[PDB]
Formats: sequence, structure tokens, C-alpha cells
Amino acid sequence: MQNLEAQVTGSLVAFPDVTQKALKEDEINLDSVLRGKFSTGRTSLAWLACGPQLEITNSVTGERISAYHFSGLTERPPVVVAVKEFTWQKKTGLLVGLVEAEGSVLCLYDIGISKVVKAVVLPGSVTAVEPIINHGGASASTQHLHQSLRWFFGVTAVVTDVGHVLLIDLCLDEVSSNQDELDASDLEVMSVIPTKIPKLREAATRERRHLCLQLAAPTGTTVSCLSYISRTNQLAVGYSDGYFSLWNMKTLRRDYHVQIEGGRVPVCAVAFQEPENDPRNCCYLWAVQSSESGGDVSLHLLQLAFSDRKCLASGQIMYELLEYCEERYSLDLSGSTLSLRGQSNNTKLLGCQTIEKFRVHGEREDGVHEVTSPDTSVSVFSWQVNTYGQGKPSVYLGVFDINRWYQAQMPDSLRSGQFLRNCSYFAFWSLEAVVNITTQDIIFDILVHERSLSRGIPPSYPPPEQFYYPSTYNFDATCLLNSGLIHFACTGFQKETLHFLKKSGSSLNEAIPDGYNRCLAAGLLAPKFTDVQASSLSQEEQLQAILAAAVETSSLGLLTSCIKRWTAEEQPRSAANLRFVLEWTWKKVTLTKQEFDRLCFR
Amino acid sequence: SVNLERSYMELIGAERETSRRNFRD
Amino acid sequence: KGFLSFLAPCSSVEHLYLVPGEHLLTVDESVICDDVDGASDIVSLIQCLHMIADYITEDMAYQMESACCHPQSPERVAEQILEDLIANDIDNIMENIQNKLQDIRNPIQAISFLLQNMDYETNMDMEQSQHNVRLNLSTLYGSVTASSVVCQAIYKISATRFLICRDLLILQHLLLRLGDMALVGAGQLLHSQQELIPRAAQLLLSYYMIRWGSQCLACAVPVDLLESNLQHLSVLELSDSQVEKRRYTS
Amino acid sequence: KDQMCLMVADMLEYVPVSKDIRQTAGTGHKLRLAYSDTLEILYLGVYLHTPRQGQFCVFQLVCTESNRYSLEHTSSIFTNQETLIDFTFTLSSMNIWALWLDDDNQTVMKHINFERNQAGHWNPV
Repeated sequence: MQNLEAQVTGSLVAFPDVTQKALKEDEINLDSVLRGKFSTGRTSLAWLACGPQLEITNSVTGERISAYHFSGLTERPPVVVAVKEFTWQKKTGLLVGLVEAEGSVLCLYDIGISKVVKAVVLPGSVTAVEPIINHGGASASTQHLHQSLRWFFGVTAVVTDVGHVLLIDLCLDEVSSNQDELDASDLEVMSVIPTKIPKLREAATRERRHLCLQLAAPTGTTVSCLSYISRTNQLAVGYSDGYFSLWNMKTLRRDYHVQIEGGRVPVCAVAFQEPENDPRNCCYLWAVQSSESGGDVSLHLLQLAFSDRKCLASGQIMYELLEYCEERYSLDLSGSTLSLRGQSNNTKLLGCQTIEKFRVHGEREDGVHEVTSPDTSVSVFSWQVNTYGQGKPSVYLGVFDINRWYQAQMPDSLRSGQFLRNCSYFAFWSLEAVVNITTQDIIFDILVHERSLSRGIPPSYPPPEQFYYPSTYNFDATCLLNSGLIHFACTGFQKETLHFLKKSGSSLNEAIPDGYNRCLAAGLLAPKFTDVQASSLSQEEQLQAILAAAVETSSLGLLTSCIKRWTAEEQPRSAANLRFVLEWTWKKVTLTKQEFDRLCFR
Repeated sequence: SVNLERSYMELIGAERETSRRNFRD
Repeated sequence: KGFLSFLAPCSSVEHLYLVPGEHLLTVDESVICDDVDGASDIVSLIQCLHMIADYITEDMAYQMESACCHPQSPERVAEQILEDLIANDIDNIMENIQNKLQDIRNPIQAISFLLQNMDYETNMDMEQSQHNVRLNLSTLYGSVTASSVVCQAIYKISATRFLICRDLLILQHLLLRLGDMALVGAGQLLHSQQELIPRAAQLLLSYYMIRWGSQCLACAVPVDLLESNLQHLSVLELSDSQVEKRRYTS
Repeated sequence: KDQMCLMVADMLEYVPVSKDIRQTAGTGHKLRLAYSDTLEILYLGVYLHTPRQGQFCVFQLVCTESNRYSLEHTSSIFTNQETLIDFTFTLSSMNIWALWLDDDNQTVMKHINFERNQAGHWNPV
């Protein structure tokens, strides 16, 4: 069912003056570039940094939560390139990887009072970081770690600009390797994978070093993307030349390495998707090949083959014994697949997230229920498309529903331009309204809130087919800029029309045609009301159907408010409408009492 | 158990009766 | 400038209530409460409470008080309040409330958790029989500043518990009337609701009593008449004389 | 008694570096003393008023055997640009309190435990 473009609910809640000064002051100094992204987890923050400065603002408002000036042992601006949540000893904070021309800085940042709680100097150059396990030494019942990693207490997988992957122990189990803000330790990087891990960790600790294992990886290539799929216990590493290598860290070895179409097009993003029911134990991984300066841009649906789908005591289903990773569906976004520009388009991924909504009923006597398999699982890709000539990015927010795609039974036809948001397997929202404000503002990230992404409640379970359309998905989201945050709503058109009609309820009859048409287009009406249009009906029968539906919705208040509205202002057909609705009410009473008698006589 | 966030709230003290100390010039 | 105030930590329930429940979603789950599942249930409850409060006003409270004062039971007044709220439907906010309710697992656990979170008063009879002093802190404190602070605090907590109990009764009645419209397993839930309604009603009655008393003014009465009433009561054996310091405010 | 300046100590050197503040010629900086009777430790709660953003910083006074004295950085608490009326810091529950009067002439004041994690949050009153 068709959608509507992003609905603005308050534009450009800009960042504070101190934040704007702090971010834009370092953009002139050498080795400094402005970066920004939202932080996902128990935090509700958006981080923006230009070298030493780090600004943390509210993720839905933009107000400066905190701000800090901090560098390493060199004055070259350490640009925050990576931010990932980290929970140690029930302390919830952030691990931040800052890149310098002379090295890198790893910082631990515990939400409290606006400083840094740990700082470590890294000899390499950080491009992306990812926490594998929060408590490595306490992880011995779920099989995702290696023997060396289980000797660690917190493992950080970092990808450098040489194509290598380094697994670093944060050494939070050791007090002689825990560093302060101005104190730091080097890394005893072991290229090999040893069997004397406790002894070598002790040696590093005594020599004031963290234990690091650099895996034998291609040298010369640069890792364009790093991710951790804990469901499959795999480390997704993508190189700037389209080579995708997937590592079994239960052996710390490359279980797979392939070339995804593109030789200069890097693997820009990876998104994991689990169908609502898979008996083949195979899930999907969208790998997006996107040019960073213009060229061919392809969305690849990589099917992953795993032999084992184990249940291990970590509250997770763990996929093991990888066989292959092969692209199974390609969509060219450089041309026209969801856009109206056929020539080569420079596509940049503003955001790449996966949202799963779990629906568990309680409603019994005192107790607790647990989450189950998601009835709604989607991969959201927010992207900007530049058509060269003016350099103006048009932003689109595409949503691929793996569950709806499976219910559509593996669609494989390449879509070609125009509006096709009605499709359930894949849809997309035109962000042109937000673009009209962010014509020049550099969108650093786009966060679609999990609490925002939700569906309505039905008057009688099971939910109607409207629940299974993206039009029912009402969700607010925030785009990060270099000037602030812009917040918008999606699929609020239905409630906008409904409330406009209700406020016009004193003259509701004349607006019933257009309002009913808008509700039908948005899918607000029940699936049975979509088959009849307001053009072929009259406002009176449309209103009678709406009143009936409000009765089955157990919503007497809408009828009462509408009739009270009609009591005011000139509207000649109000008397006729109330007459018809009163005989309808009495005959409905008669039919309901008859049906109740039929149920109760048996 | 874990942590403690607390907010204070203003409760007006002073005398319910009307009496204040006059400064000795 | 001139006068004085003390900054006293809000209780757990009051501190949570004074902040909209939606913002509690941004504060760590173990910080909201020790039971993370219970914490989520209580966060959903307080989100619903703030949702109701955004539309319930103080004039509603005044007319509810008058409805209780002249013949009408508070259960009937609460029914009328919820009926007005439902009749004012333009967006069907009851559907939003129900959606937030499915986030709660077995709401009996969460409502009883609010019950235990507010339970600080127990049925004990303390007469003027003096207990054995263990410190001089027994006689310590009791000044007029303490009296003013205590009266302000009891007024404030009476108002807060007033609003909270009213919202609790409204939610109880609404959930009882909803039945199976999006719900499952309501066969056992509703009967427990029937039993929990009178108890919450009596709790609301007590808290209305205390809020009304906090709202009640008192006249300036001579200490001579005060002590004459004391002597008469002691003679009739309803009280035993105990005098430390008696004050009448100006 | 020596009538000479023994050392010049930069408060921002014990904090992760902030370049602008140390060369700023701002005025209105505040010092507060908090002594732990049972610890024999004196804490300098120093509010450095920066036009960018003022900050509370907690130091411990250390006097070495050679009459050289230094500040041990316990924590630093940034503040937003307001007209700070007062501020205090206690060692009994290890807390910062701050009272500002904003440029709109409104009384605001807040508290925070300055050892309750270290990345930015305040508890309002």
C-alpha cells in the first residue's frame, strides 16, 4: 500500500553555538576532518568530532550532553572515526577509536560527568573497531571465541589501513595494564596465534603492554568495512576493492574470501537479516558496493551457508560451520532501480541499521514474559545520491523487510525507478522534504528509533492485512548534520488527515470525500473500506461506514465528538445524518441482540 | 542495587509563625 | 534572600513520577530498578501515567472532589472520568495505552510492584505511650522550620499520591472494560482485577483523606481552650496528656 | 618566608589538554577548599570560568619532600555558560553542587556525583 514522504515535525533543531564552534574550528588544521554518527544502545547520544574535540549531543534533540578537549601523546588532531558501546563491570560506556597521522587513540568513556575514563595509544591507524565479547574470560559456555580470546577479558577487533585485523585485549582484568587519561601502554602485537596466551599476557602486562594478535591478512588492501555478526560468530571484513573476507574466529581463520562485484567499488555496508522461519539455517547479508566518488553502485543480497544452527546459553541462536557466501540478488542504484536518474550516480551510505520488533503478550496474573522471534525484521538503508553537475544529494530511506520478502516468496525482479513503496518485500521513503532543509548540511548519520518504529493496535486479533503493509509503520527519525539535527515522521499522513477532518468536524460532511480518499490512500481505513472510493460514494454513506467501523473499534468517543461538532455551525445534512445513524443504531442493536441470543442459547 | 540517581526538591523552611531576626546596626 | 529552604531527596516513586515516563527510557534499566523486566514494566506504566496526566487537569480533580463530597462513590466518579476521557476520543489514545500495555508482561506483577514501592505505611497503633529513649535524638528536632518543611512535604506527597492513585484506578477500570480486543489470556486477569479494584479504591480513599486534610485550613484557637479540651479528653479516657512544645502559626 | 615563587602549576595539564582556556585572559575564576579530616587530604575545587564553557576541576594538594607542590587531578566537571552564583563540592558523598543565575535572571541549580562514571550527565533539583 502506498506511502507518503517524510513528514517534518520541527526542522533543524540546531546544535549549540559551542558545539558548532568546536566542530568547525579544527577543520582547517592538518589531519582533521569532521565526523558524526549516532550511538546505539543504552545511550541516546549523537557524537561529532573534529580532531581533539568531541561533542556528545542528545540523539533526538541536539542539545549538548557533553563536550571535551583531549588528545594523545601527539598534537596531531585525533579524529574520532569509530564509536561502539561497551559494558564492563556493569558500567555502560563507549569505546572510541580516534585516528591520527602518527597513530591512534582508544578511549573508554563512562556516561557520568564529561571526561574520559580510559585512554590508550595504538601504534596502528584505526579505520573501524568492533567489540567481540564484553567479558571474554567469563565467556565459556557460548562458542564464538577462540582459545586465545577466552584467555582475554574483552576483545576488540580493529581493522587498519594495511588490510590487517588486530584483536586487542583491553586488559580490564589486569590492573597493571589499565591506563589513565594521560597514561597509556603499547601493544605486544603477536602476528601468530599462540598456545601460551596466559604467559604472553603476563609478559605484556609486566612490560606495560596489551596483548594483541594481528591475523595474517592481505597487505596492500585497505579494509573498507568492519562488522561483527554475533549470530553467526563471524567477522565481516571488506576491502576497498570489493573483496569480502569472512573469518571464523572460533578458529581465527578466514572461512571464506570472495570478490563481490567491483574492483574499485568498496563494500560500503553490510546488513544482517534473519527470515522469520529458516529451516535451512541460512540467513542473508546485504553487501552494498558504493563508489565514494561516483560510479557503479550495487546492492548485493549475499546468502550465507551455515551447517549448524545451535542453541547456546547466551540468549542467542548461533550459526556455525560456514560453507559459502554468494550474492543472490543484485540491484543497480547507480542507474535507476528506485530513483529517476539513469546516469551513473554517486551513492553514499548515510546510515545502515537493522531493526527487529518483538511482540510478546502478558495480560495474565503477575509474571514475566520473554522476547521471541521477531514478527517484524527490517534492514534500513539511508542513502544520498549525487547527480554530478550540481552536486546535490537526494536522500532516500529504503526498508527491506526479510519477513515480508519471505512472505512474498523470494522476489527477484529488479525494480526500475518510479514510486514502488507499496511493495512489502522492499519499500523506500522519499526524503525530499528533509533534503529541502539539508540541501548543503552534510548528513553524518540517520537514526530510525526502535521505539518510534511501531504499528497500531487492532480492535480484534489477529491484525488485518494493513498491519502487513509498510503504510502501517509509523516512525520518527533523526538526521545528524554539521549544524544540528533534523527530525521527521514517516507515515503520519493517515493521522494528519484524520485529525484535520475531526477538527473540521463542525463541517465534516463536505470534507468527507477528500478526507475519506486520503484515509483510503494511507491505508488508515480497514482493508474492507479500501474497495470503495469516496468518488463513487457520497459523504453520508462514507460517514455511516466510518461510524460502523468506530462501533466495531469500540470507539464511542469519535461518534460523540463528531456529533457535538456537527451541532455547531451551519450544516444542513447533519439532521439527515443523525436520523440515518439512529435507525442504523437501533437495527444494529436488534441484530446484535439476536446474535447474542444465538450464541447464548446453546 | 546498581547506581543511584537522585533529585532534590525544594521544601520551604523558615518559621510558620511570622518572626525574623533584626540586624544589630 | 531573607528566608530559607531545604533540598530534600525525592522518594523513588515521586522522583520517577515528576519526570515523564518516556524519558525513563533513556536512563539505564538497572538504574530505574533492580529487576530489569520489572523495570521495563514500570517504565511502561509510568509512560501511561504521564499520558493520562497530560490530559487530566486540576479542575478535573476539583469536580471529582465535589462528586465524592456530594452523594457519589469514588468508583462511580472514576467511571465517569474515564467515560469522559473515552467520549473525548479524536485519536483513540486508548489504543496507544493498550499498545503500551502489551509491552507489560502480566500487569498484575507491575501493579503489585507499584503497591510495594509505595508501601511505607503499616497498620500499627502508636498511642502517647512513651518509648524508651536510646539517643537524645529522640528529643532532637521538632522546630518550627521542621514543622513547615514537614507540612509542605506532606501536602506535596498527598497531591502526588492523589494523582497517582487516581490514574491507577482509571487504568484498572479501563483495562477491565477492554477485555479481549488485543489481549490474550484475559480469563484469569479480569477476576484478579475485580478483586484488586476495591483495595485500590480504599487506598484512594485514604489518600484522598490525607490530601483533603492537607488542603484543610485551621483556625487560630487559644491554647487555653486547647488545654481545656486536653483535660476533658483525658478525663473521659480518650487521651493521655503529653506536652513538649505547642505552637500556633502566624 | 622565602619571598619567591617556587613553581607555576597549570591546572589544565593535569586534565586532558584544553588549549583555549590556558591562553584565555578570562576573569572570575573560583577556588574552594574541602578538607578530609580523617584522610588529611585537601581538595581544590577550582571553577575555571571560560567564556567557551566554565568547568569545575577537583584537585588534591600534594607537597613533596623538596617543598614542591602539585595538584592531583581527581575529576573535572564542565559547566555551560551561565553566571555562576555559587558552587560547592563535598567529600562525604563526593558530590558537586552548582547554582547559576542565567542571563534571563532565572535561578537554576543542579547536583551531580562527580565519581559516578565520567562522560556527561547531571541530576537536576
